[PDB]
Amino acid sequence: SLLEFGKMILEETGKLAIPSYSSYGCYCGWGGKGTPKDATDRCCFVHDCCYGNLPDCNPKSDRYKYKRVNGAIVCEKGTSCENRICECDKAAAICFRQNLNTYSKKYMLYPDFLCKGELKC
Ligand SMILES: CC1(C)Cc2c(-c3ccccc3)c(-c3ccc(Cl)cc3)c(CC(=O)O)n2C1
Repeated sequence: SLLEFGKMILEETGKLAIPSYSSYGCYCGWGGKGTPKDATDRCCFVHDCCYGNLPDCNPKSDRYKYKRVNGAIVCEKGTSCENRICECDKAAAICFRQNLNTYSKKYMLYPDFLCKGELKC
């Protein structure tokens, strides 16, 4: 759920999910349209697609367990949905960390009309 995801992001990047990643670019936030603005926005695009492969699950509210094994994120065994949700989030946290160097404040609170184009999962 958003509770585990936010904790994961904070630990990984040092940034608070809200408002660092909740209204960033075209995909980090509600829905998404157009072409991702940068690497960080691409992370959210892929994350959005990852959740999209889980029709019957509820990523926003289903809680999973995870632990750190010397920095590494390890998803604990739970329900099938919980395991898959955790893997989606873990990937996003790592992706955000790998692209922290290009994170740009000009993409915070990005205007909707500037999101134009198409990109399929
Ligand atoms: C789909 C959203 C646009 C709606 C939403 C909430 C949200 C919260 C409450 C009620 C409605 C929506 C939170 C969110 C919430 C709380 C924390 Cl601690 C972190 C992130 C996040 C960031 C994320 O995890 O992707 N989002 C993205």
